[PDB]
Amino acid sequence: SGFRKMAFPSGKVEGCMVQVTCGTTTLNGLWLDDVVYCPRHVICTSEDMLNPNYEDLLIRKSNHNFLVQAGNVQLRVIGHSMQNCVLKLKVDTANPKTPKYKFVRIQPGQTFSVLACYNGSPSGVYQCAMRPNFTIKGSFLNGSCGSVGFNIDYDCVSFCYMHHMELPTGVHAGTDLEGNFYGPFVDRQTAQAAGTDTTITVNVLAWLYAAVINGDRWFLNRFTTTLNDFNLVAMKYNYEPLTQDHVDILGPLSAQTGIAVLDMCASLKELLQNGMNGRTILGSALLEDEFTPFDVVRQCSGVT
Amino acid sequence: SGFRKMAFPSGKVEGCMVQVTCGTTTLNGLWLDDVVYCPRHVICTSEDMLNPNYEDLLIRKSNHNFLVQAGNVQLRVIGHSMQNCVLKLKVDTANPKTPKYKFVRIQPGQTFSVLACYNGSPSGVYQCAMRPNFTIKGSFLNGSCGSVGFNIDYDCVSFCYMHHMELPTGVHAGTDLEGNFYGPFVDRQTAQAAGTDTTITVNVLAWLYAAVINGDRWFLNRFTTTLNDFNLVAMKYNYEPLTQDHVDILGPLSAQTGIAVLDMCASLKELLQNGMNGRTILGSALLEDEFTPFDVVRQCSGVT
Ligand SMILES: *[C@H](O)[C@H](C[C@@H]1CCNC1=O)NC(=O)[C@H](CC(C)C)NC(=O)OCc1ccccc1
Ligand SMILES: *[C@H](O)[C@H](C[C@@H]1CCNC1=O)NC(=O)[C@H](CC(C)C)NC(=O)OCc1ccccc1
Ligand SMILES: [Cl-]
Ligand SMILES: [Cl-]
Ligand SMILES: [Cl-]
Ligand SMILES: [K+]
Ligand SMILES: [K+]
Ligand code: NA
Ligand code: NA
Repeated sequence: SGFRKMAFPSGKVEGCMVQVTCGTTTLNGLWLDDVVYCPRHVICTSEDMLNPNYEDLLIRKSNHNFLVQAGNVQLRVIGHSMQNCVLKLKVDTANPKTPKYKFVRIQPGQTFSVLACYNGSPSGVYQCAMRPNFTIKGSFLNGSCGSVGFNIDYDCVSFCYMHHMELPTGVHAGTDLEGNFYGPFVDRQTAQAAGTDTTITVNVLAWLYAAVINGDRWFLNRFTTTLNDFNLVAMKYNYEPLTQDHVDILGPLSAQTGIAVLDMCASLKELLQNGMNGRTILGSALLEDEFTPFDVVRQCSGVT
Repeated sequence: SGFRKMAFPSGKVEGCMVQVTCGTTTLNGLWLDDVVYCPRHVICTSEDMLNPNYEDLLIRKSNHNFLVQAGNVQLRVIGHSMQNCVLKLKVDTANPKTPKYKFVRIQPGQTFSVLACYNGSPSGVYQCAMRPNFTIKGSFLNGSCGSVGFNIDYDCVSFCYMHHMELPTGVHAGTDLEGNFYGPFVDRQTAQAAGTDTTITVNVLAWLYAAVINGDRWFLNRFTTTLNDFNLVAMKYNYEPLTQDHVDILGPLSAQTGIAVLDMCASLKELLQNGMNGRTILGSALLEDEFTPFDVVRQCSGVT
């Protein structure tokens, strides 16, 4: 038993990280088959980043202006093109460690593992949720751009995120692997708002079920509620509305615990109104919303 | 910026996990050079585990009674021996993916990454601290034994933990890679006490410095204190005593922030006495003690 925020094993993705340098700017690239993917602001100087015209900047760059380094070795860049906010560098060598992979655009509320890298080398791995406002709460320093987010299913890596920038609130923003930002953001160093960050209600309920599965049961109260009545509570607290789709997704955890989803909703309502009175749930004094129902099921069933 | 619990990249350790089966019992083994390391209770039936005589049980086992599987392939077991609570199986093939490695016995308060595995296959990675009472708060199900804890320095994996059991409190216990338990525990399915779990004071202070580095400063008060006066506070709350060795270890974070260590101690004292009044520090409503000063420095400096 026990319940922990846990990332996927990172080995398949470590084999795909390279270093990309253009002029003075160095960042990380993702090397799959004979293409290296990286954020297009690798072509910017510090001044450019304030207000970049990426088309005009890129037109001054040739293949040989991109230095791509895999460990000790230089890759030869044989072509380049910009797709939305990502740059694709064609190289003369297919990555021999390319795993089976696909590119996915993930939904708000879903989670993924970040392999944080600097200079093409992995530094650590942690789990993030795509928030409903399309930001993530990561840990990123200068040089971390091009670090990627991913999920594993069996032996297929599903890449879903590439890191580009930090917002004034300290949260993080990036694109899918087609270079399209999650959220309303642009890759320019100007102040940008993500708007109200709402709580992923279905995830909090999955985490409460995780707490019950692991013996934490003090917060279970004697009430039930309805969906419409709960959502009137939910929206007062900037929680996302709960739907029958969410109820069904929670079905298996509801069955494991014998706790109806609407019974758990009433338990959540009283936590929202009364707080936790200094108690803890799974070692936290906040309600946690970055575990999906699948995250709870896979952790509590030993999926490999 | 941002601060997250993050594990080391797991790729070097994934290449060392195998499956070990003896009779009906299956668990994980660590394959380095021509030796596989695993918990000795792989030789027990369910009944044996209640009160095992490991010497007598092992004497009924021959090399061919240990099935060791690396992916699809069987390894041939050419010898075996018990070292404390671990079994060493000599195999006829050196692991071609053996990384540079060593075995270390870690100190209470230090952290490490767990690569949780089932059936020889990695399932996820998370960070743990060796608590002062020599338990860890992990996430482990049946079949997870032989999962290992490790740290990376450059390209050397330092293995420090192998998983063996769960205590009645839900915390976890295991050995170093020489098979010696951390703590007073024995590998028998009988109720065992770990005793009072005290808080890793130097780690809480490192985490408060991490909070300041990342812009969280509301808890800084106008007081200072002394070591002896703080430790009178510390011991009332089951915190570990703070020493000049800890002060010096915190030196670099103290310098980064301009906050004297004893000033931060006085800030901690008021948090201990008054609580957090519903505020949060680095997104937590508890004081976090599973980040070492080195963990904070390495995260806040981009070490790879
Ligand atoms: C890519 O490595 C970088 C990641 C920033 C590093 C600071 N924390 C991060 O997540 N991205 C940028 O520097 C980005 C470049 C623009 C052309 C989009 N600019 C940026 O994020 O400005 C915010 C910022 C905050 C704190 C320090 C530096 C920049
Ligand atoms: C090795 O896979 C296993 C790990 C236990 C799995 C339950 N959670 C764990 O961490 N170890 C044992 O089953 C251990 C074997 C003895 C010979 C030491 N026994 C054990 O941990 O008993 C506690 C327990 C708690 C909950 C379920 C099963 C066992
Ligand atoms: Cl665009
Ligand atoms: Cl965490
Ligand atoms: Cl022993
Ligand atoms: K209820
Ligand atoms: K102070
Ligand atoms: Na897209
Ligand atoms: Na030892």
